[PDB]
Amino acid sequence: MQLNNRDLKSIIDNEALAYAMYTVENRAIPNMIDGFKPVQRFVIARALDLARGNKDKFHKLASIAGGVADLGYHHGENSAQDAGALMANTWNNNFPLLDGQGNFGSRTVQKAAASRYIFARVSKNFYNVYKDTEYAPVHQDKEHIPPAFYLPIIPTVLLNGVSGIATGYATYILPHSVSSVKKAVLQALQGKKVTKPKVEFPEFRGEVVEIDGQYEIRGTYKFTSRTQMHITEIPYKYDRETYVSKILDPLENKGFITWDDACGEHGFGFKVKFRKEYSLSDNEEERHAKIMKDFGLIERRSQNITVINEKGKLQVYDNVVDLIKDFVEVRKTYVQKRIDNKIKETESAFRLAFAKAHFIKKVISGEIVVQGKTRKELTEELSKIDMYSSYVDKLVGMNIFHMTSDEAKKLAEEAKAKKEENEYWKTTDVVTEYTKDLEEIK
Amino acid sequence: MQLNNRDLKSIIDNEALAYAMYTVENRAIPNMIDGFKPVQRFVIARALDLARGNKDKFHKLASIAGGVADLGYHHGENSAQDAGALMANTWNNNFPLLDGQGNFGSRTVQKAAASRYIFARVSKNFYNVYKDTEYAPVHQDKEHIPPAFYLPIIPTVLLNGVSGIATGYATYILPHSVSSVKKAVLQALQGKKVTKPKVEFPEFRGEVVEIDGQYEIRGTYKFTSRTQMHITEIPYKYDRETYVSKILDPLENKGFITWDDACGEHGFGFKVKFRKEYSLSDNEEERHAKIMKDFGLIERRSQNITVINEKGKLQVYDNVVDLIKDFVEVRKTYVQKRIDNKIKETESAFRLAFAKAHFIKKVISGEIVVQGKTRKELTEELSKIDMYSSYVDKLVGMNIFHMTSDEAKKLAEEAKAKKEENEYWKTTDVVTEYTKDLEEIK
Amino acid sequence: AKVHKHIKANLCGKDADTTLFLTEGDSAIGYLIDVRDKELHGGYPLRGKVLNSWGMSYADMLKNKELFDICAITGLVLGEKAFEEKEDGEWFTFELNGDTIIVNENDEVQINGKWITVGELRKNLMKFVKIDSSSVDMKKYKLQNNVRRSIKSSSMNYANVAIMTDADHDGLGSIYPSLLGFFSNWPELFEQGRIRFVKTPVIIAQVGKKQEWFYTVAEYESAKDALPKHSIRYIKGLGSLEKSEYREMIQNPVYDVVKLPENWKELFEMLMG
Amino acid sequence: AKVHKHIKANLCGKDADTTLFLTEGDSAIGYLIDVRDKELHGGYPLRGKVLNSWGMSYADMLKNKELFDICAITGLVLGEKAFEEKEDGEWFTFELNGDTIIVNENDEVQINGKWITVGELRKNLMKFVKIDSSSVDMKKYKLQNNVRRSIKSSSMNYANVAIMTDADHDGLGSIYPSLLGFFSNWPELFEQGRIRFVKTPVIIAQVGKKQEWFYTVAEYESAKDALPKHSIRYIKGLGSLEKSEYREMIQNPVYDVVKLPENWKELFEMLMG
DNA sequence: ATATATATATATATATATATATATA
DNA sequence: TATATATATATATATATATATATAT
Repeated sequence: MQLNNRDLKSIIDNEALAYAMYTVENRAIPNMIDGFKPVQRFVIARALDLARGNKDKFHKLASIAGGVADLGYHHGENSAQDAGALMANTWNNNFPLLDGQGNFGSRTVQKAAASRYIFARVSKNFYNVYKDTEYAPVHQDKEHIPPAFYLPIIPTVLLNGVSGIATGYATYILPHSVSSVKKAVLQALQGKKVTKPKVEFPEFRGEVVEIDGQYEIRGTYKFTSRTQMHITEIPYKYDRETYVSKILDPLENKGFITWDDACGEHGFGFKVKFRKEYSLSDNEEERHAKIMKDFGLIERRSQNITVINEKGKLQVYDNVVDLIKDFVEVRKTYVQKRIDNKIKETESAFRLAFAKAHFIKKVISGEIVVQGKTRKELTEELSKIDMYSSYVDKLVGMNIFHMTSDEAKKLAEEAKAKKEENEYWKTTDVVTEYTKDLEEIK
Repeated sequence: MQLNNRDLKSIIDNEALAYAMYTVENRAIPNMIDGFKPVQRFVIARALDLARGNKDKFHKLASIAGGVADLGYHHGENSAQDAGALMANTWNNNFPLLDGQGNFGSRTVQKAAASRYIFARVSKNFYNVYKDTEYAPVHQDKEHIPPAFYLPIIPTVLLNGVSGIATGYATYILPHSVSSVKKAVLQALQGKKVTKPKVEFPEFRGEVVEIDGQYEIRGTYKFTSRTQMHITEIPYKYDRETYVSKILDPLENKGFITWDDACGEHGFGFKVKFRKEYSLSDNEEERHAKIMKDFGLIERRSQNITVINEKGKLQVYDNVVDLIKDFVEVRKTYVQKRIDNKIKETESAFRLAFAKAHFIKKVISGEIVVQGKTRKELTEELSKIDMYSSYVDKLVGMNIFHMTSDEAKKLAEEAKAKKEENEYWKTTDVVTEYTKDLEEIK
Repeated sequence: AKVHKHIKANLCGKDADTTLFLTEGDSAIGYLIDVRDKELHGGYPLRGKVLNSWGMSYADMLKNKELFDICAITGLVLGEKAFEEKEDGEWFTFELNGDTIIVNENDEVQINGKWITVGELRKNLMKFVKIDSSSVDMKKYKLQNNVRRSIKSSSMNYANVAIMTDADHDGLGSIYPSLLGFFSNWPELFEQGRIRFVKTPVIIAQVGKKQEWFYTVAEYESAKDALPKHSIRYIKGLGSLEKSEYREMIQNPVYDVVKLPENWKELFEMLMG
Repeated sequence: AKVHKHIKANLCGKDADTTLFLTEGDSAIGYLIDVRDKELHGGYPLRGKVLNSWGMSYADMLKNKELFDICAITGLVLGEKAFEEKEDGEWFTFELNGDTIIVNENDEVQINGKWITVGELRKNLMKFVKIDSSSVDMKKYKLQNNVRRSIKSSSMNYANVAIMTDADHDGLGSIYPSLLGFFSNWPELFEQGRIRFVKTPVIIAQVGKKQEWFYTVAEYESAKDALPKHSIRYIKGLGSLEKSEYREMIQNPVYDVVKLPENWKELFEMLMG
């Protein structure tokens, strides 16, 4: 029986230092590298677990969200359901990481079906841009089966567009076009001046202009008569449920306009006819300004880049350029790590293939006789030769057809191919490889 | 554009017919063969899915219950949680099929811990009896991944002890000893007269007797003075929560007795002090009857064998003897099916091994030279000889060390072993195989 | 007034073959917006469960928001006939596909999935036999499911109503029997085959680049052997339907047109009561 | 009266070191029944989080079932001293483990996990220095955690009270500090360290056939490599323990004997809110 | 043409038996 | 008095690419 004398201050400190670990694995701040909030990281890891065997199979969203609790996600399965539902569509993401089969929503109506009906899988975008996932850092919490963060080759934190409001901190990033982000990353890699990546919202036909840092996200319209106008786009912040109930409802309530729906397969649409009681300014600029202000067609968005570095700390950036630079640096280090491990692995593979080719050549010629040598009497004989130091377990134990004439040459060809691969991996740097992985995004 | 003419009768009847298929997978009536209610079958199938790899790994009960919805279980996860919790203990089961790691309850307190804390896995009992699973019938519903029923060698429906009440039907079976059930099965299999298997409850120290068909389940007790007795067992229907609050508490309220708890590792116990108010009968039999009636030591249980038979219908049996007889008949059918398929499988295996041994013995002497030819050249050449018809992909394609002298005999040894296995599986009947499987239920 | 979640069709309220879709849930209404014919098809989402309404008490069941919105959209009002039929005039008989059918000069005939006026059929070089009204068998006329009286004046905003529910929500409570019980307040809709039900396929089989839809599991089980190599998807709800399949099912719909039996007033009590 | 869920001890209410276990959940109480000894260890299960007990009327706390049963079992009553200490007498000072210790003739000394009377120590041939009461440092006397006064008369049924809760509920809700806030109404329990809290191991490592218990993750990570081939299991709660480990933890317990700081009243209005 | 989307053959890391040493009541 | 692993060892099988090919753009 031990009688320790822990004080109440230690009790309070230790109890508080578990709500400071229960609200940090659920911090709605995207990681700098993979752009994943922890719930999205768990969903992606679960969808990668389910994608083993058939990458193209669509798994139920209920299954994907129910399997996250076994990977170390200590929050509800509804959170994983909603993360997958918002992650598996195309209207909300420039570069969606999950594919979708079912009704995942649209810009018009932004709610997915029940998680039991909609199916999802990791898209070709994920496998295209998320590489070196075997070198991703292991989490400090050993119950966190997914890594500390994944390793995309471009800062996916900008592509899809994040918005996280937490206690004491808030992040807000606008979706950037994939091509501009790729070009900025290439410029940072080579060492050139990085041009500001342009903001491009997914499935948005309007226009975005940068003024004083703030972004004017403006809808577009076209006039068909003196009193008939056609709204052919609205700002990305709207959906038909809230556009009608915030802008068009008061307008038709005051008798200004009469409108009918024109939505469809081509986004939004609202044909509008004005009334006499709604005065139209004769000046073109005044009319355009009052239409833009009256119809909610202009929204201003301010970017607040609050992300979590590779060190696990909270970092705030003024402009996305330095985000690109630091991400390029850390991903450059990880590509170097991949370079080194691949160098050693291809060297070992080349040595093994060379030993295999030599053994096949000698047994075809007849130098090494495998006839009438039992099992633990030829193995130690092979162990004597230097080339077969630790390869005998794999050298005698390979199939018989390797000893024919056709596959004897095929083994030497693979030996030379592995030697060439080793030379390639030991000649290039991070610049060359991080570049080569960059032209395989489109 | 079609226009069918449903008449609100094909609507109402189909709506009621869909509520039928939803209640034939939730009826609390065990299948006569495997003794499984559908929820228990889904739990067992899920725990078998998780037991791939490490069979001894304890999986969380929350994981086991959450994985049943993907196997075709359309009811809640709490149902699977409770089914696993009740299956995985030893107090409630004479022959448990799920193992346990944690607080799964006891007879004293019949409540298991939270499903997130307790772990479970399929026990060695399941693999002992539940065999021929590859020959279990495929369910008519293609979303029912578990089979129609499993195939234990003994009627597990009697061992653990089932109790369910359905819509217009109710089942009630008493837990039978594994040894008596196995002996009855052997008697039925060999054609002898079947003795009624005796009823024993798991972790029960009392006695059970049979009069007028009903079972008198009595708890034992012992006296130590004229007013002091030690209750050393109570009927299986009680727990310390209800035995104290339904017998001992009323007797305390009436002032008859004063008692103290004695429940321990061994089981139940309640030492009782008798007061002057509690009248003591001079006659020993009158005193014993008064004790057995006042203290709730007597429980009478009536057996109502309502079991879903092989055809999928509801069959009510008069006595467990006929259940064992019909079960032995249908399991005889399935053991014969296994015998036939194993005959056809081991014949092909024997001929493949014989072809392998012949090829090795020929290439030892150089009859089939592998050097100087191509893989496509050798495959066609080997396809010419009669014994190498579908084995060429497995004949040239087996490892090199087979062409030694020691491993050239381990192939002939396996050929002889497969010939012996063919003899054993083609000269024996369902009787012998069912007998052999019955002698491994220790 | 204006119903919020309702999606008004362009021709709604006119003399056009409009349709209203009482889709289950608010998620599929977006797919409807994407795929609907803007001129004809309307729409309204049902975000709940059994709507009761068999207990009557018009005021009590007008408390439900969904029922009130449906009444506002469709133009239906409880206790009043949905539409007034044309006055009886001259009766005519013709041999339609070898079947003798007795009609009147102002009914509509369902031919090949389309409803054609009596005058149009007369103008289409079809023989018509004039028969005195007293010599017309009303019992035979009422039994003809391919003949419906032409509407003289209608307060209905939509010419049809198409229910649209999930296959997983059948038997375990639903809105289809509940919507049927609500729509029974105007039997004239069923007499003309107005209230319908879009048959969502239960199994969608992808035979290569083509698709075959099976509306019952038994149909697929019987037809799977003759099918070529294919992969199937269990469509347990409208949410599991892709937008292309949703459009193929909206633009080419198959309707289980509910017909009231001789005892509809009694058949709705055994389920809801 | 009597408490239903309470499990009495044989010597409860007598002069013995009987303990009452406030298990979280009704499941762990069965393991307690199986592994406890009948003489000393009692027991009572707590199902959920006990309601806050800070800044509330005595009637309000007496409404709660769990708090009322705690008061009934422990012999404790709100607003009244838990026990009355012996009258102060002659003061004696000795040197224990090279440290000067000042006690009375009726005090308890905590040596090797056991409380030994002053009279027993005097009978153990240990030198005692008689010191006048006016020349005794009370501040140093009250700062010794291994010295406590012997109780003359006590209304407490159990000598000690042990808390036993799940390890995944320490911040994701709270059951432990709420119990501490309730027990704070009798500070004399803490001044002698009556209120305790057993340490359920966080990681149980099976080194072959033996077992090693790690009470924090950091200790296991530090000792992970020095350990031999072993398997571990995260003990996320009491229900995750087997009966043998429960017995090894009850019969050989380690106690976080909580101590009230100089401003515990102010510190309790931090997590309560 | 332009990927690209499917079908198809290959090494390899599990799941399953495959043999057989290790020990608690 | 048996136990129980238990540790290499096979194995066959379910994978994660590599690549041939019909294909829409």
